[PDB]
Amino acid sequence: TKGILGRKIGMTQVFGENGELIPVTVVEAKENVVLQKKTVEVDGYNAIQVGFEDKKAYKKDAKSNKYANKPAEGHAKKADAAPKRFIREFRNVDVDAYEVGQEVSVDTFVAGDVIDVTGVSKGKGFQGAIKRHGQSRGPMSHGSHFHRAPGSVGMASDASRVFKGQKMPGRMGGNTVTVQNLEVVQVDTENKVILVKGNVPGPKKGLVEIRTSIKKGN
Amino acid sequence: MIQQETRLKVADNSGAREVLTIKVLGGSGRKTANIGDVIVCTVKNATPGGVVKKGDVVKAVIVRTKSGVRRNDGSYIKFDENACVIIRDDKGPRGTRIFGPVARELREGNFMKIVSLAPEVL
Amino acid sequence: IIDIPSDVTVTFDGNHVTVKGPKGELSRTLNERMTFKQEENTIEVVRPSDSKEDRTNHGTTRALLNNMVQGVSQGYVKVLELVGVGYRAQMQGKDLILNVGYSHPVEIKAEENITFSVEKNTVVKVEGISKEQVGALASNIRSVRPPEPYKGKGIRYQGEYVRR
Amino acid sequence: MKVRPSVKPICEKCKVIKRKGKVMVICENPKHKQRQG
RNA sequence: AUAUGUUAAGUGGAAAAGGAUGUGGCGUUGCCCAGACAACUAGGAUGUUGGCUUAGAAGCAGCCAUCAUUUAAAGAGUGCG
RNA sequence: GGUUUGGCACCUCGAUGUCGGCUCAUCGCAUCCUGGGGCUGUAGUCGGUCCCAAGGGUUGGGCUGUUCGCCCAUUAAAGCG
RNA sequence: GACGGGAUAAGUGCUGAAAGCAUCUAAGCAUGAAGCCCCCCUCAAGAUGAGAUUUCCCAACUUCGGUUAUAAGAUCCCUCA
Ligand SMILES: [Mg+2]
Ligand SMILES: [Zn+2]
Repeated sequence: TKGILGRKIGMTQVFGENGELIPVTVVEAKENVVLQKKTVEVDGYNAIQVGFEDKKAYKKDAKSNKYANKPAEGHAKKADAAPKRFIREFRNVDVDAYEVGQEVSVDTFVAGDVIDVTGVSKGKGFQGAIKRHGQSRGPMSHGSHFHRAPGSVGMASDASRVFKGQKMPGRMGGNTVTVQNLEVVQVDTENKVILVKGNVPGPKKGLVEIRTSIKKGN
Repeated sequence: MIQQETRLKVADNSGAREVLTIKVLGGSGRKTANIGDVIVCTVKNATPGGVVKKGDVVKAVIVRTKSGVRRNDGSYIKFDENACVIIRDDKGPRGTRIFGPVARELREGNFMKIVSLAPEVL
Repeated sequence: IIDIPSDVTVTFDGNHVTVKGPKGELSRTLNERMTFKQEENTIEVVRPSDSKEDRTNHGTTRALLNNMVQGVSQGYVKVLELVGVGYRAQMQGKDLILNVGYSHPVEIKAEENITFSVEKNTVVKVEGISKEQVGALASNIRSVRPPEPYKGKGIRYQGEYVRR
Repeated sequence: MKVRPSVKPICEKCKVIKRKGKVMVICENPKHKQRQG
């Protein structure tokens, strides 16, 4: 059991040894570090607190997240670590391992292993019904005027209210996502790069998050 | 992709030249088809002679599709036309010849009598 | 009343009771509304009234003290024969194996004071102290292939017969 | 089983009992298995 | 709250023909220690399907002629087929 | 039961717009398929009937304005409201 | 889409009386469906019961209560996805 962070950078091609073309995701686990170790003794759950991008030291008169407010620095000086931009946890891990304040290098992973992922989805604005939900559009000609709009909401003069679960134009994008049952292809420790079969919810340079699958079959 | 009310050529010794795709056997209301997918067709014209006639209705097995198939090696293929072949659930044809070359992925479906005849398995 | 034969000790504590014997020992509980004595080598049932329910608990509890007291000295047994072709059965390990034309064999595990006894490949028996346990287990076997109706190919108690 | 709101012993051996408030019968002949409700 | 019973169903806090070993009440009355009911073991008819029979059917196709005594005791069969 | 054809004339005449189809669905269960079961005049595969169960699914076309309906070809099933 | 487990309806039982027998049930014990729940994905402390953890800032004015411009921090402003 294990899990790391990373960054979607791009997708490519890569071949199996039977000649089967195999698509692939690229991800970068650069500068992963463990920061804090949240026991069940105090909090009520056993987990691992983590950090990914090196950022810089304390402000002087300074400004946004490129640099670091003191409390972050007060958290990263703690375990002999440089301050980090993205912090995330990982429950369901062998907390007996992972001393506070080390690295979670890609070598924990291995070719052939199965995984899930997590990440934000993509930017998408006020999208209509049929693009948000996939409803079916209406007729063009034969004189109509109902091309794309969401249809008749509800029932009648009775059942006056409109039920909550309906389907309407709102934003389509920002959502936590998970994609069970992907596989790993390769682990290049040189560039500290990993490769994941299939494709992941992310934009370029976005956040991506990984862990060992749960539905192995058990 | 091949679907309902789609007209095709043919390949065999039938006495027939083109057909119509009524239904595209599979599942619970498939719309589509590709190489390998058996279908239920009929006949909209005929050359003279031959066993089959106008107004008839029989099955067929698709081959020579115009939006070809992706092989798992990452290679593709494309013909120009669409076509089919007549069949009787021996999975062996009525006909005696096959013009118009064949797509090989039929082999997974265990069709070999028409693959005996086709220039060429491709 | 109830007998207390040789080497069968009797110790009662209100609702719970413990009784002892050669083939083992039991510890059952009863309804506390009942009442009890122990005469020297014999037993004295009580009920508090002629109420409806109390009659039930009276005759019942006779039956249960009888069950313990007979089980500890004698213990009980059940005869679950197999009849058919390809039917085979054998205690192997602490557990039982079976082979009945299913694509897979079967496993069964015991309890304390249980003994999956066998005479040979196609007949078995369990012998124990609690009549309850041995029969419950017996149906957990017999439920796996009930007696089919035409030929009788299947697990069965012995006297159980055929019904097309 | 034969579920019928009318219940009456169809033959001599059919013996009547109440199981869970409901009524049933037994005969050792399955084709006489009746439940009331 | 008081005294007295009933209900075991959320009846109360919607519904009929009809069905039932649910319980309670008021009565009629049979069998019961010259040892009842009930189950277990103990026996089951002798000739004889006996007449007329019915595929053979020998408690039994059923139309019944359906007697006595081996006898605790049993019917030209209580009965299961 | 209150889905039909009806009876009634209680709201509505200083306006409650009706058939059918498109998009949207939502619900009940007296279940059309899957799941589990009992019985069988169930040898097996296929079945008939009854019970629990409403979690999900319940198709394309021809024909008419069409509910309905007939038909073609599919399908595990092509539900009643 | 799972696997898997917990409790379950229909049903099958075990022991067993009321009712010496038989009895799946009233005392007791088990068993059993895509259903219920738990697990799976997501949102979510305005859950006014407003949570918990780590870290950071830390004066002078005697109104005593209180006031202050500032601290950490965030913003106004600007370049841009
Ligand atoms: Mg036309
Ligand atoms: Zn009967």
